[PDB]
Amino acid sequence: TKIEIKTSLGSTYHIPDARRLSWSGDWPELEQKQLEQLTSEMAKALSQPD
Amino acid sequence: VRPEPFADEALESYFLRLSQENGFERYRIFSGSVQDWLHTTDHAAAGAFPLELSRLNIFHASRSSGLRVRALQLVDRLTDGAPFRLLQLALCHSAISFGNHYKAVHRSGVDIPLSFIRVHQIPCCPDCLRESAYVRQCWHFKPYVGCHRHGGRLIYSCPACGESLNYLASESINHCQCGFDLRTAPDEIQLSALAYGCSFESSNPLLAIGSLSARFGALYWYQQRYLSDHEAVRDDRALTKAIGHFTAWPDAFWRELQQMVDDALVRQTKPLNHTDFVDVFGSVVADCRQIPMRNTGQNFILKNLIGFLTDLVARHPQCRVANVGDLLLSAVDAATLLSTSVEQVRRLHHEGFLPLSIVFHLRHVVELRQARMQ
Amino acid sequence: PEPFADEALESYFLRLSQENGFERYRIFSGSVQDWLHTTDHAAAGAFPLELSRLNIFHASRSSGLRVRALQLVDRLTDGAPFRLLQLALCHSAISFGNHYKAVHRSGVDIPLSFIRVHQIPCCPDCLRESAYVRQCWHFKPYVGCHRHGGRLIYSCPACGESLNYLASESINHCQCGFDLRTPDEIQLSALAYGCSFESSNPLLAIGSLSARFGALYWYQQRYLSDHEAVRDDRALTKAIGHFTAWPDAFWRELQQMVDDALVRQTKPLNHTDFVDVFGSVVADCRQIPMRNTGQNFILKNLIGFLTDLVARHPQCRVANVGDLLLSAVDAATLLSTSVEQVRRLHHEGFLPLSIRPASRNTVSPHRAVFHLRHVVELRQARMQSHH
Amino acid sequence: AACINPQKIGAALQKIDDWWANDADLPLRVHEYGANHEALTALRHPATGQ
Repeated sequence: TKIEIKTSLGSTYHIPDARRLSWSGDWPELEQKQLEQLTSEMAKALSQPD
Repeated sequence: VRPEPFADEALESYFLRLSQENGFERYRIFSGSVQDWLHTTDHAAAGAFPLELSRLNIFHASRSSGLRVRALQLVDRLTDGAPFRLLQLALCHSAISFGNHYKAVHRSGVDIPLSFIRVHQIPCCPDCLRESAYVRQCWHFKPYVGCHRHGGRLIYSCPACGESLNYLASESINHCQCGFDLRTAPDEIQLSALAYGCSFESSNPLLAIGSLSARFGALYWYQQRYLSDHEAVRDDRALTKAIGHFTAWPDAFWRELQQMVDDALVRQTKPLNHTDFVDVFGSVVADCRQIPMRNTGQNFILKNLIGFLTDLVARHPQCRVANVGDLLLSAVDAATLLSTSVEQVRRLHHEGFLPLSIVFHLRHVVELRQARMQ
Repeated sequence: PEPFADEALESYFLRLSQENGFERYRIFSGSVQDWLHTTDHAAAGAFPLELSRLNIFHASRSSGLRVRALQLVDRLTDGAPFRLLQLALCHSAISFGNHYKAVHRSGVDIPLSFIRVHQIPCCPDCLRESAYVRQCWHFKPYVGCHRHGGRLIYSCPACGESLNYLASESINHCQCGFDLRTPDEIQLSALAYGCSFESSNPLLAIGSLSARFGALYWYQQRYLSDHEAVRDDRALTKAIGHFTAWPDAFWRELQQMVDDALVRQTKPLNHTDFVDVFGSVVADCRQIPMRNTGQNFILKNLIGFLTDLVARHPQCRVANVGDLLLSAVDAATLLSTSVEQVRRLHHEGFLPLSIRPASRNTVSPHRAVFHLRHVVELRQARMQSHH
Repeated sequence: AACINPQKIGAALQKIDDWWANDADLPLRVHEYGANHEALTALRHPATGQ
């Protein structure tokens, strides 16, 4: 299963294979990183208006 | 396609050996394959089998252990030639943890208090690894300092170079990541190394108990009362401290108890008959519940406390002024010293064996014990 | 008179009266009851004279007052507060299964039904050495004796006149009779007075006496369904042979009824009650009074079996054995814990509930609701101990 | 065309409640009473004060 995400701020994220990511555990490299980047955009969406 | 099984090894070690014998290069590749295989027959079981080695063991799982066990059984079944359950190779939560005495894990008949389980580094022994390279179970228990074979002194936590050893973390049996071959290169430490198999010779010390679960119980009590670790990490202190304590015991136990109650008299500001048993004795009675055996022949700590208490009261009979022996005990405390239940104590009050002080006096309990319970 | 280590309470008292010369009825009434009355009125009011009536397990509610009377004797006879109380038979605090009455004597509890209330026999070969009615005769499961050449306890009709020592209180001779100085399995059945065994291969050959008693009670209801014919010796004599192949026979008895039940099936198995197949064999495990697995060997074998049964029948599209429903009181028995603990275990989510109840209602302990395979797995996973 | 309902997608996203009983397990769908549909129970029952 491949998952692709686009946002209104111009970002694109790519998980080449979604079958291996657990609730608890350390994600493989380059994937852990996109989790941080997506977390940041959403952290703003949830907290600052307009 | 199974390898030789051994009776003394950890579950994690078995799995590493098992995967390697099938041409898998790394654990992550093997476990990847297994987790996917399971999705062909039972999806809930599959969701219960993690990919990383460090969390493979059962004791790690809180409410999903049910499914985890099932998953292990499916592995046994699908791998050919399976006369032996792997369930005999791993830790489970033990039933004695109710009431929060302490947490403990069970393995094939022995309960191990949880605090004695190693976590971050794993020692090993080269004179055993050259003969057969697999990890022994006993190496996970803190008390086991020193090998009981091959001289065995001074077992390391760091093989060579700049790195400590942890075989689960680096996934490797013979070599560490800097490439050192782990297999290449006081006298009393043995008194603890033998916890491996007990196997003691007849001797004077109190720790001459043949029940392994009780031997651990005894070590835990000692650590909890004397080697408090307010100030330090206890790598092996027990080897020089516990052996003596349980050897000078005919006196050492009485001196401590005798001092404690005399010391109590010095500070006895209040009229003694309103003072609790615990106010003087510091709950040493409750601690007697930490040893897993209830019969007198194994629980020597309680046995010696009764000795002491009997003579303590016996030197202090009833008079016009509150004195030793007029301390108060609950029905739960009397029940503990009397080796009975609470309702039975209530019955003993109700039938007139002993009176209520408002709740029982220590003299009442020792006298009732000597008088009716032999 | 000093007590014997194995003496009955009534024997000691009879000897005491006689030793002081208080041989006749009237002085037995007197030297006993009137003296007690004159100490205090309660020691007598609680004290009927007839010998059978004197023991605690014959008594009603006012036991403490009867005890006070024992305590007066303890002073008069230069004793100790529990010198007599170690000998008396009292009400057990333990039900011994199915609310049965059971009787407690200093550590051993014996079910009410095994008390030989009438026709106490005797063994002349020991009575000639120390004449006092001894304990371990009052037991139903006890014919013959250890030592003395064995043979039979000389039974009630000594000489055309039924005998006992309570309606006629003499030891060497009784009523019209004289001084009584008058098949190789029962000497094993005899060992309810003590155990004393070595090379105990059978599962009935080890342990404390209370367990040894419970095992026999269980055997009897289950295989001696024939109405009592006071074959007190012969009926129980066979139980030992029965257990000699137990480790391999009990399972077949259980297997037989899985198949006979299966062919009579009327509903899909996942809505079938556990009880419909196994016939309460689980509840019977409660007749031995001990709770833990290492001592209650009947329960230990039943669990062994059920674990294997589940293991050879994994989950698939069509329901099968192992999906049967248990009630709350059944899990409590298999899990070696009290019922309230199961409710707590449910509340924390360690196990699922399979039947949806109606609103504004409650599920009672007798309702069948957990799957067998779920209980077997949970127990292996988090209920083990050093027992 | 075949579809998945809005709230069915939503129920999956917000399943991130594992703050009870000091035992993480798997997370619950956020609910004022801590409902657990699989086991037919409730983790934050009013009786607990949680």
